[PDB]
Amino acid sequence: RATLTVLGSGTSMGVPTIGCDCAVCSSSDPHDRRLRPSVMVQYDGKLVLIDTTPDFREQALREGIKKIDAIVYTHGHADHILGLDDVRPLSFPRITGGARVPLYANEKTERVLKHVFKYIIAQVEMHRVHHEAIELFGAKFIPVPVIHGETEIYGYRFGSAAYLTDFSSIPDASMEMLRGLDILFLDALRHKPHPTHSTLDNSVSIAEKLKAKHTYFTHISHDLPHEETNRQLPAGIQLAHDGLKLEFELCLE
Amino acid sequence: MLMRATLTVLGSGTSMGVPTIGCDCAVCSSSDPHDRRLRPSVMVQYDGKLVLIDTTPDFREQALREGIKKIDAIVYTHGHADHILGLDDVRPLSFPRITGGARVPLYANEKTERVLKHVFKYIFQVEMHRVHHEAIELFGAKFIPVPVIHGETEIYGYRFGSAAYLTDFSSIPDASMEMLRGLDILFLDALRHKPHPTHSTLDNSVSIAEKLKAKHTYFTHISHDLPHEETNRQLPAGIQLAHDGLKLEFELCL
Ligand SMILES: [Mn+2]
Ligand SMILES: [Mn+2]
Ligand SMILES: [Mn+2]
Ligand SMILES: [Mn+2]
Ligand SMILES: [Zn+2]
Ligand SMILES: [Zn+2]
Repeated sequence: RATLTVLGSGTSMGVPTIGCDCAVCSSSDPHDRRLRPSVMVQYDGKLVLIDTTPDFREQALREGIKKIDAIVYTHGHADHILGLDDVRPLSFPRITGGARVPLYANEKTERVLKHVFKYIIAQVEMHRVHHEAIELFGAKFIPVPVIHGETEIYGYRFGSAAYLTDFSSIPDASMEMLRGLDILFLDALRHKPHPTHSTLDNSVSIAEKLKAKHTYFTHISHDLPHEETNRQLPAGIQLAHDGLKLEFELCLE
Repeated sequence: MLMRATLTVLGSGTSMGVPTIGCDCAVCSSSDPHDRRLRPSVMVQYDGKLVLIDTTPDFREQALREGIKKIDAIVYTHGHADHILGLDDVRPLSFPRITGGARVPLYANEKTERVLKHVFKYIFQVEMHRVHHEAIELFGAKFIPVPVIHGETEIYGYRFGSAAYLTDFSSIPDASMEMLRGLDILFLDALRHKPHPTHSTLDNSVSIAEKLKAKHTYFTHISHDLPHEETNRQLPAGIQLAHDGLKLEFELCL
Protein backbone atom coordinates (compact mmCIF):
# COMPACT_ATOMS: atom_id res chain seq x y z
CA ARG A 1 0.00 0.00 0.00
CA ALA A 2 2.50 2.77 0.98
CA THR A 3 6.06 3.73 0.04
CA LEU A 4 8.81 5.36 2.10
CA THR A 5 11.63 7.09 0.22
CA VAL A 6 14.90 8.20 1.81
CA LEU A 7 15.61 11.72 0.55
CA GLY A 8 18.70 12.03 2.76
CA SER A 9 20.46 9.57 5.09
CA GLY A 10 23.21 11.91 6.29
CA THR A 11 24.06 13.85 9.44
CA SER A 12 23.64 17.60 9.93
CA MET A 13 26.60 18.57 7.75
CA GLY A 14 26.08 15.70 5.30
CA VAL A 15 28.64 13.27 3.90
CA PRO A 16 31.12 14.43 2.74
CA THR A 17 31.74 17.18 5.29
CA ILE A 18 33.25 20.18 3.54
CA GLY A 19 36.97 20.58 4.05
CA CYS A 20 37.45 17.02 5.37
CA ASP A 21 40.13 14.77 3.93
CA CYS A 22 39.08 11.47 5.56
CA ALA A 23 38.59 8.37 3.40
CA VAL A 24 34.80 8.33 3.66
CA CYS A 25 34.64 11.98 2.60
CA SER A 26 36.61 10.95 -0.51
CA SER A 27 34.69 7.70 -1.08
CA SER A 28 34.18 6.18 -4.53
CA ASP A 29 31.09 4.46 -3.03
CA PRO A 30 27.92 6.39 -4.02
CA HIS A 31 26.21 5.20 -0.82
CA ASP A 32 28.76 7.25 1.13
CA ARG A 33 27.23 10.38 -0.42
CA ARG A 34 24.51 11.55 1.97
CA LEU A 35 22.23 14.59 1.87
CA ARG A 36 20.68 15.93 5.09
CA PRO A 37 18.08 13.68 6.81
CA SER A 38 14.53 13.46 5.47
CA VAL A 39 12.05 10.91 4.18
CA MET A 40 8.86 11.05 2.20
CA VAL A 41 5.80 8.80 2.51
CA GLN A 42 3.49 8.19 -0.45
CA TYR A 43 0.05 6.61 -0.30
CA ASP A 44 -3.26 6.94 -2.16
CA GLY A 45 -1.96 9.64 -4.50
CA LYS A 46 -0.69 11.60 -1.50
CA LEU A 47 2.79 12.75 -0.51
CA VAL A 48 3.75 13.46 3.11
CA LEU A 49 7.15 14.96 3.80
CA ILE A 50 9.06 14.54 7.05
CA ASP A 51 11.36 17.57 7.59
CA THR A 52 12.54 20.12 5.01
CA THR A 53 16.32 19.91 4.99
CA PRO A 54 18.61 22.53 3.43
CA ASP A 55 18.97 20.03 0.55
CA PHE A 56 15.21 20.04 -0.14
CA ARG A 57 15.48 21.59 -3.63
CA GLU A 58 17.95 18.91 -4.78
CA GLN A 59 16.00 16.13 -3.02
CA ALA A 60 12.73 17.19 -4.71
CA LEU A 61 14.30 17.60 -8.17
CA ARG A 62 16.02 14.24 -8.15
CA GLU A 63 12.85 12.46 -7.00
CA GLY A 64 10.63 14.48 -9.36
CA ILE A 65 8.43 15.81 -6.55
CA LYS A 66 5.82 18.08 -8.14
CA LYS A 67 3.30 18.34 -5.29
CA ILE A 68 3.39 18.03 -1.49
CA ASP A 69 0.23 17.28 0.47
CA ALA A 70 1.61 17.69 3.99
CA ILE A 71 4.85 18.41 5.82
CA VAL A 72 5.52 17.08 9.34
CA TYR A 73 8.48 18.20 11.51
CA THR A 74 10.53 16.21 14.01
CA HIS A 75 12.08 19.37 15.48
CA GLY A 76 13.49 22.79 14.59
CA HIS A 77 17.23 22.28 14.10
CA ALA A 78 18.68 23.86 10.96
CA ASP A 79 19.46 20.57 9.17
CA HIS A 80 15.72 19.79 9.47
CA ILE A 81 14.12 23.12 8.57
CA LEU A 82 16.33 25.33 6.37
CA GLY A 83 14.81 24.04 3.13
CA LEU A 84 11.36 25.49 3.87
CA ASP A 85 12.26 28.49 1.71
CA ASP A 86 12.64 26.14 -1.29
CA VAL A 87 9.25 24.52 -0.74
CA ARG A 88 7.57 27.81 -1.80
CA PRO A 89 7.22 27.06 -5.55
CA LEU A 90 5.05 24.03 -4.70
CA SER A 91 2.82 26.11 -2.40
CA PHE A 92 1.58 28.21 -5.33
CA PRO A 93 -2.17 27.87 -6.16
CA ARG A 94 -1.41 26.53 -9.67
CA ILE A 95 0.16 23.46 -8.04
CA THR A 96 -1.86 23.31 -4.86
CA GLY A 97 -5.31 23.39 -6.34
CA GLY A 98 -6.62 24.70 -4.13
CA ALA A 99 -5.59 25.24 -1.55
CA ARG A 100 -3.20 24.53 1.20
CA VAL A 101 0.19 23.20 2.20
CA PRO A 102 -0.21 22.26 5.88
CA LEU A 103 2.86 22.20 8.17
CA TYR A 104 2.67 20.14 11.36
CA ALA A 105 4.96 21.00 14.29
CA ASN A 106 4.96 21.18 18.11
CA GLU A 107 5.03 24.59 19.83
CA LYS A 108 8.85 24.73 20.16
CA THR A 109 9.41 23.84 16.51
CA GLU A 110 6.69 26.27 15.38
CA ARG A 111 8.37 29.09 17.33
CA VAL A 112 11.70 28.28 15.72
CA LEU A 113 10.20 28.18 12.21
CA LYS A 114 8.59 31.58 12.79
CA HIS A 115 11.79 33.19 14.10
CA VAL A 116 13.98 31.87 11.29
CA PHE A 117 11.60 32.63 8.44
CA LYS A 118 9.18 35.45 9.34
CA TYR A 119 11.75 38.21 8.75
CA ILE A 120 13.15 36.95 5.44
CA ILE A 121 1.61 34.19 -2.46
CA ALA A 122 3.05 31.11 -0.76
CA GLN A 123 0.27 29.52 1.24
CA VAL A 124 1.64 27.35 3.97
CA GLU A 125 -0.26 27.05 7.23
CA MET A 126 0.92 26.05 10.68
CA HIS A 127 -0.84 23.18 12.46
CA ARG A 128 0.02 22.22 16.05
CA VAL A 129 1.19 18.69 16.86
CA HIS A 130 0.32 17.36 20.31
CA HIS A 131 0.89 13.85 21.69
CA GLU A 132 -2.26 12.65 19.91
CA ALA A 133 -2.27 11.20 16.39
CA ILE A 134 -2.18 13.44 13.31
CA GLU A 135 -4.95 12.71 10.81
CA LEU A 136 -3.51 12.92 7.27
CA PHE A 137 -5.73 11.86 4.36
CA GLY A 138 -7.06 8.81 6.22
CA ALA A 139 -3.75 7.79 7.79
CA LYS A 140 -2.77 8.30 11.41
CA PHE A 141 0.74 9.65 12.07
CA ILE A 142 1.44 9.01 15.76
CA PRO A 143 3.97 11.35 17.39
CA VAL A 144 6.56 9.38 19.39
CA PRO A 145 8.40 11.38 22.06
CA VAL A 146 12.17 10.91 22.03
CA ILE A 147 14.95 12.68 23.94
CA HIS A 148 17.39 14.78 21.87
CA GLY A 149 20.13 15.44 24.39
CA GLU A 150 18.00 17.46 26.78
CA THR A 151 15.06 18.39 24.59
CA GLU A 152 12.02 16.24 23.90
CA ILE A 153 11.27 16.04 20.17
CA TYR A 154 9.12 13.73 18.01
CA GLY A 155 9.67 10.73 15.79
CA TYR A 156 6.60 9.33 14.02
CA ARG A 157 4.87 5.98 13.67
CA PHE A 158 2.62 5.43 10.65
CA GLY A 159 1.09 2.02 10.09
CA SER A 160 3.77 -0.62 10.15
CA ALA A 161 6.58 1.91 9.78
CA ALA A 162 8.28 4.31 12.18
CA TYR A 163 10.88 7.06 11.76
CA LEU A 164 12.97 8.28 14.71
CA THR A 165 15.92 10.61 14.11
CA ASP A 166 17.98 12.88 16.40
CA PHE A 167 17.68 11.10 19.72
CA SER A 168 20.10 10.31 22.52
CA SER A 169 17.47 8.18 24.28
CA ILE A 170 13.93 6.81 23.92
CA PRO A 171 11.68 6.76 27.03
CA ASP A 172 10.05 3.46 28.09
CA ALA A 173 6.55 4.62 27.16
CA SER A 174 7.81 5.40 23.66
CA MET A 175 9.57 2.04 23.36
CA GLU A 176 6.18 0.44 23.97
CA MET A 177 4.74 2.48 21.06
CA LEU A 178 7.24 0.93 18.65
CA ARG A 179 6.40 -2.78 18.84
CA GLY A 180 5.44 -4.91 15.83
CA LEU A 181 6.91 -2.81 13.02
CA ASP A 182 7.72 -3.84 9.44
CA ILE A 183 10.09 -0.91 9.01
CA LEU A 184 12.01 1.09 11.62
CA PHE A 185 14.36 4.03 11.14
CA LEU A 186 16.80 4.96 13.93
CA ASP A 187 19.45 7.64 14.48
CA ALA A 188 22.97 6.19 14.28
CA LEU A 189 25.55 8.94 14.06
CA ARG A 190 28.97 7.34 14.61
CA HIS A 191 30.92 5.17 17.11
CA LYS A 192 32.26 7.83 19.48
CA PRO A 193 29.81 9.37 21.98
CA HIS A 194 27.72 12.41 21.07
CA PRO A 195 25.46 14.04 23.69
CA THR A 196 22.36 14.44 21.51
CA HIS A 197 22.62 11.49 19.12
CA SER A 198 23.01 7.71 19.41
CA THR A 199 26.02 5.52 18.60
CA LEU A 200 25.85 2.57 16.19
CA ASP A 201 26.19 0.14 19.09
CA ASN A 202 23.48 1.90 21.08
CA SER A 203 21.06 1.87 18.16
CA VAL A 204 21.76 -1.80 17.45
CA SER A 205 20.90 -2.56 21.08
CA ILE A 206 17.64 -0.60 20.66
CA ALA A 207 16.84 -2.40 17.39
CA GLU A 208 17.40 -5.77 19.05
CA LYS A 209 14.92 -4.80 21.77
CA LEU A 210 12.24 -3.55 19.33
CA LYS A 211 12.59 -6.36 16.78
CA ALA A 212 11.24 -4.64 13.64
CA LYS A 213 11.35 -6.87 10.55
CA HIS A 214 13.86 -4.49 9.01
CA THR A 215 15.71 -1.71 10.78
CA TYR A 216 17.49 1.12 9.00
CA PHE A 217 19.93 3.65 10.44
CA THR A 218 20.00 7.30 9.37
CA HIS A 219 21.58 10.67 10.31
CA ILE A 220 24.88 8.94 9.44
CA SER A 221 28.22 10.76 9.63
CA HIS A 222 31.56 10.31 7.85
CA ASP A 223 32.70 8.00 10.71
CA LEU A 224 30.57 5.18 9.31
CA PRO A 225 31.75 3.84 5.95
CA HIS A 226 28.70 2.34 4.25
CA GLU A 227 30.08 -1.05 3.10
CA GLU A 228 32.46 -1.56 6.00
CA THR A 229 29.64 -0.93 8.49
CA ASN A 230 26.93 -2.97 6.74
CA ARG A 231 28.98 -6.14 6.51
CA GLN A 232 29.38 -6.06 10.30
CA LEU A 233 25.69 -5.53 11.14
CA PRO A 234 23.13 -8.29 11.92
CA ALA A 235 20.78 -9.70 9.27
CA GLY A 236 17.85 -7.31 9.64
CA ILE A 237 19.85 -4.21 10.49
CA GLN A 238 21.42 -1.90 7.91
CA LEU A 239 22.53 1.66 7.21
CA ALA A 240 20.05 3.43 4.92
CA HIS A 241 21.26 5.19 1.75
CA ASP A 242 20.01 8.15 -0.30
CA GLY A 243 17.29 6.99 -2.70
CA LEU A 244 16.36 3.82 -0.76
CA LYS A 245 12.71 2.94 -1.38
CA LEU A 246 10.68 0.65 0.89
CA GLU A 247 7.12 -0.66 0.67
CA PHE A 248 4.91 -1.17 3.70
CA GLU A 249 1.30 -1.34 4.88
CA LEU A 250 -0.81 1.47 6.31
CA CYS A 251 -4.50 1.51 7.20
CA LEU A 252 -6.72 4.29 5.84
CA GLU A 253 -10.17 5.08 7.23
CA MET B 1 52.43 44.36 -7.09
CA LEU B 2 49.88 43.44 -9.76
CA MET B 3 49.05 39.76 -9.35
CA ARG B 4 46.93 37.16 -11.11
CA ALA B 5 43.53 36.56 -9.54
CA THR B 6 40.85 34.00 -10.44
CA LEU B 7 37.07 34.45 -10.24
CA THR B 8 34.92 31.29 -10.13
CA VAL B 9 31.17 31.24 -10.59
CA LEU B 10 29.67 29.05 -7.85
CA GLY B 11 26.11 29.71 -9.01
CA SER B 12 24.64 31.71 -11.91
CA GLY B 13 20.95 31.21 -11.20
CA THR B 14 18.02 33.12 -9.71
CA SER B 15 16.56 32.70 -6.19
CA MET B 16 14.77 29.43 -6.92
CA GLY B 17 17.58 28.24 -9.19
CA VAL B 18 17.27 26.61 -12.62
CA PRO B 19 15.35 24.33 -12.91
CA THR B 20 12.45 25.56 -10.81
CA ILE B 21 10.91 22.74 -8.73
CA GLY B 22 7.75 21.39 -10.36
CA CYS B 23 8.26 23.19 -13.67
CA ASP B 24 8.31 21.28 -16.95
CA CYS B 25 9.15 24.16 -19.33
CA ALA B 26 11.77 23.87 -22.10
CA VAL B 27 14.62 25.37 -20.05
CA CYS B 28 13.81 23.42 -16.87
CA SER B 29 13.71 20.26 -19.02
CA SER B 30 16.97 21.13 -20.76
CA SER B 31 19.84 18.64 -20.78
CA ASP B 32 22.38 21.38 -21.43
CA PRO B 33 24.59 21.41 -18.31
CA HIS B 34 24.77 25.22 -18.40
CA ASP B 35 20.98 25.37 -18.02
CA ARG B 36 21.50 23.89 -14.54
CA ARG B 37 22.08 26.82 -12.22
CA LEU B 38 22.60 26.96 -8.44
CA ARG B 39 21.89 30.10 -6.43
CA PRO B 40 24.06 33.16 -7.12
CA SER B 41 27.64 33.46 -5.72
CA VAL B 42 31.26 33.82 -6.84
CA MET B 43 34.64 33.32 -5.21
CA VAL B 44 37.88 35.19 -5.80
CA GLN B 45 41.28 33.57 -5.34
CA TYR B 46 44.57 35.41 -5.06
CA ASP B 47 47.90 35.05 -3.27
CA GLY B 48 46.78 31.82 -1.60
CA LYS B 49 43.61 33.48 -0.28
CA LEU B 50 39.93 32.81 -1.02
CA VAL B 51 37.22 35.47 -0.73
CA LEU B 52 33.59 34.39 -0.99
CA ILE B 53 30.80 36.69 -2.13
CA ASP B 54 27.50 35.57 -0.54
CA THR B 55 26.61 32.24 1.08
CA THR B 56 23.73 30.75 -0.90
CA PRO B 57 21.55 27.86 0.26
CA ASP B 58 23.65 25.81 -2.20
CA PHE B 59 26.91 26.63 -0.45
CA ARG B 60 27.73 23.07 0.71
CA GLU B 61 27.34 21.74 -2.87
CA GLN B 62 29.27 24.72 -4.31
CA ALA B 63 32.17 24.23 -1.88
CA LEU B 64 32.37 20.46 -2.42
CA ARG B 65 32.22 21.01 -6.18
CA GLU B 66 35.19 23.33 -6.10
CA GLY B 67 37.19 21.58 -3.36
CA ILE B 68 37.10 24.55 -0.96
CA LYS B 69 39.12 23.71 2.16
CA LYS B 70 39.38 27.19 3.70
CA ILE B 71 37.61 30.55 3.44
CA ASP B 72 39.62 33.66 4.29
CA ALA B 73 36.79 36.16 4.16
CA ILE B 74 33.10 36.31 3.27
CA VAL B 75 31.57 39.43 1.73
CA TYR B 76 27.80 40.02 1.42
CA THR B 77 25.86 41.92 -1.27
CA HIS B 78 22.60 41.90 0.76
CA GLY B 79 20.40 39.87 3.09
CA HIS B 80 17.88 38.04 0.89
CA ALA B 81 17.54 34.31 1.55
CA ASP B 82 19.16 33.17 -1.70
CA HIS B 83 22.32 35.04 -0.60
CA ILE B 84 22.56 34.11 3.11
CA LEU B 85 20.94 30.74 3.96
CA GLY B 86 24.20 28.79 3.35
CA LEU B 87 25.98 30.39 6.28
CA ASP B 88 24.88 27.40 8.37
CA ASP B 89 26.96 25.22 6.04
CA VAL B 90 30.02 27.41 6.50
CA ARG B 91 30.41 26.05 10.10
CA PRO B 92 32.79 23.10 9.47
CA LEU B 93 35.30 25.47 7.83
CA SER B 94 35.21 27.84 10.81
CA PHE B 95 36.87 25.65 13.43
CA PRO B 96 40.42 26.50 14.64
CA ARG B 97 41.78 23.28 13.12
CA ILE B 98 41.07 24.62 9.64
CA THR B 99 41.23 28.38 10.16
CA GLY B 100 44.50 28.41 12.04
CA GLY B 101 42.97 30.04 15.09
CA ALA B 102 41.08 33.12 13.93
CA ARG B 103 37.35 33.39 13.34
CA VAL B 104 36.12 33.63 9.74
CA PRO B 105 35.44 37.32 9.07
CA LEU B 106 32.09 38.27 7.51
CA TYR B 107 31.66 41.66 5.86
CA ALA B 108 28.22 43.22 5.50
CA ASN B 109 26.40 46.53 5.53
CA GLU B 110 24.13 47.32 8.49
CA LYS B 111 20.87 46.00 6.99
CA THR B 112 22.51 42.73 5.95
CA GLU B 113 24.20 42.39 9.36
CA ARG B 114 20.78 42.93 11.01
CA VAL B 115 19.22 40.10 8.99
CA LEU B 116 22.17 37.72 9.53
CA LYS B 117 22.26 38.20 13.31
CA HIS B 118 18.50 37.73 13.48
CA VAL B 119 18.21 34.64 11.27
CA PHE B 120 21.39 33.02 12.57
CA LYS B 121 21.03 34.11 16.18
CA TYR B 122 22.07 30.57 17.18
CA ILE B 123 25.43 31.09 15.44
CA PHE B 124 26.25 34.45 17.03
CA GLN B 125 33.82 30.62 14.59
CA VAL B 126 32.75 33.76 12.71
CA GLU B 127 33.01 37.51 13.36
CA MET B 128 31.04 40.42 11.86
CA HIS B 129 32.64 43.46 10.22
CA ARG B 130 30.61 46.49 9.07
CA VAL B 131 30.77 47.62 5.44
CA HIS B 132 30.04 51.20 4.48
CA HIS B 133 31.15 53.04 1.36
CA GLU B 134 34.86 52.87 2.19
CA ALA B 135 36.96 50.09 0.59
CA ILE B 136 37.32 46.71 2.29
CA GLU B 137 40.99 45.87 2.83
CA LEU B 138 41.34 42.12 2.31
CA PHE B 139 44.82 40.60 2.43
CA GLY B 140 46.38 43.40 0.40
CA ALA B 141 43.51 43.84 -2.05
CA LYS B 142 40.81 46.50 -2.03
CA PHE B 143 37.16 45.51 -2.44
CA ILE B 144 35.22 48.68 -3.25
CA PRO B 145 31.50 48.70 -2.38
CA VAL B 146 29.41 49.89 -5.32
CA PRO B 147 25.92 51.04 -4.38
CA VAL B 148 23.15 49.63 -6.56
CA ILE B 149 19.35 49.84 -6.24
CA HIS B 150 17.42 46.58 -5.68
CA GLY B 151 13.87 47.81 -6.26
CA GLU B 152 13.97 50.69 -3.82
CA THR B 153 16.52 49.17 -1.40
CA GLU B 154 20.21 50.19 -1.68
CA ILE B 155 22.57 47.17 -1.63
CA TYR B 156 26.20 46.59 -2.69
CA GLY B 157 28.04 45.17 -5.63
CA TYR B 158 31.84 45.16 -5.48
CA ARG B 159 34.76 46.17 -7.64
CA PHE B 160 38.09 44.47 -7.07
CA GLY B 161 41.03 45.24 -9.35
CA SER B 162 39.94 44.84 -12.97
CA ALA B 163 36.79 42.89 -12.05
CA ALA B 164 33.34 43.84 -10.69
CA TYR B 165 30.39 41.84 -9.45
CA LEU B 166 26.92 43.39 -9.39
CA THR B 167 23.85 41.26 -8.76
CA ASP B 168 20.23 41.91 -7.71
CA PHE B 169 19.74 45.41 -9.07
CA SER B 170 16.98 47.14 -10.94
CA SER B 171 19.14 50.24 -11.44
CA ILE B 172 22.63 51.64 -10.97
CA PRO B 173 23.09 55.24 -9.78
CA ASP B 174 25.15 57.61 -11.96
CA ALA B 175 27.89 57.88 -9.36
CA SER B 176 28.15 54.08 -9.36
CA MET B 177 28.26 53.88 -13.16
CA GLU B 178 31.31 56.11 -12.95
CA MET B 179 33.04 53.56 -10.67
CA LEU B 180 32.62 50.73 -13.16
CA ARG B 181 34.60 51.85 -16.21
CA GLY B 182 37.67 50.21 -17.71
CA LEU B 183 36.98 46.70 -16.35
CA ASP B 184 38.35 43.45 -17.82
CA ILE B 185 35.47 41.51 -16.26
CA LEU B 186 31.99 42.70 -15.28
CA PHE B 187 29.07 40.71 -13.84
CA LEU B 188 25.54 42.13 -14.11
CA ASP B 189 22.11 40.91 -13.04
CA ALA B 190 19.92 39.66 -15.93
CA LEU B 191 16.86 37.83 -14.66
CA ARG B 192 14.57 37.45 -17.65
CA HIS B 193 13.18 39.24 -20.71
CA LYS B 194 10.22 41.08 -19.09
CA PRO B 195 10.65 44.04 -16.68
CA HIS B 196 10.81 42.95 -13.02
CA PRO B 197 10.38 45.29 -10.02
CA THR B 198 13.74 44.44 -8.39
CA HIS B 199 15.93 42.92 -11.12
CA SER B 200 17.24 43.91 -14.57
CA THR B 201 16.10 42.53 -17.94
CA LEU B 202 18.36 41.07 -20.60
CA ASP B 203 17.82 44.14 -22.79
CA ASN B 204 18.43 46.58 -19.96
CA SER B 205 21.62 44.85 -18.87
CA VAL B 206 22.85 44.79 -22.45
CA SER B 207 22.34 48.60 -22.55
CA ILE B 208 24.25 49.02 -19.29
CA ALA B 209 26.97 46.68 -20.61
CA GLU B 210 27.35 48.78 -23.75
CA LYS B 211 27.67 51.93 -21.66
CA LEU B 212 30.32 50.49 -19.33
CA LYS B 213 32.33 48.73 -22.07
CA ALA B 214 34.04 46.05 -19.96
CA LYS B 215 36.29 43.74 -22.00
CA HIS B 216 33.96 40.85 -21.14
CA THR B 217 30.56 41.17 -19.52
CA TYR B 218 28.76 38.20 -17.94
CA PHE B 219 25.15 38.05 -16.81
CA THR B 220 24.06 36.22 -13.66
CA HIS B 221 20.99 35.66 -11.40
CA ILE B 222 19.45 34.01 -14.46
CA SER B 223 15.92 32.49 -14.43
CA HIS B 224 14.34 29.73 -16.54
CA ASP B 225 13.14 32.48 -18.87
CA LEU B 226 16.57 32.50 -20.55
CA PRO B 227 17.87 29.42 -22.48
CA HIS B 228 21.65 29.36 -22.16
CA GLU B 229 22.99 28.58 -25.62
CA GLU B 230 20.16 30.15 -27.59
CA THR B 231 20.55 33.42 -25.67
CA ASN B 232 24.34 33.45 -25.94
CA ARG B 233 24.19 32.86 -29.69
CA GLN B 234 22.18 36.08 -30.00
CA LEU B 235 24.09 38.48 -27.66
CA PRO B 236 26.66 41.08 -28.81
CA ALA B 237 30.36 40.20 -28.87
CA GLY B 238 31.84 40.57 -25.41
CA ILE B 239 28.54 39.89 -23.63
CA GLN B 240 27.43 36.42 -22.46
CA LEU B 241 25.35 34.62 -19.84
CA ALA B 242 27.61 33.17 -17.15
CA HIS B 243 27.43 29.48 -16.24
CA ASP B 244 28.08 27.46 -13.08
CA GLY B 245 31.78 26.58 -12.92
CA LEU B 246 32.99 29.40 -15.17
CA LYS B 247 36.53 30.45 -14.23
CA LEU B 248 38.00 33.80 -15.27
CA GLU B 249 41.48 35.26 -14.87
CA PHE B 250 42.01 38.93 -14.06
CA GLU B 251 44.46 41.29 -12.38
CA LEU B 252 44.53 42.64 -8.85
CA CYS B 253 46.93 45.12 -7.20
CA LEU B 254 48.46 43.60 -4.03
MN1 LIG C 1 19.68 16.40 12.85
MN1 LIG D 1 18.68 17.94 15.98
MN1 LIG E 1 18.99 37.27 -5.38
MN1 LIG F 1 17.78 40.04 -3.64
ZN1 LIG G 1 35.39 13.16 6.57
ZN1 LIG H 1 10.78 26.27 -15.98
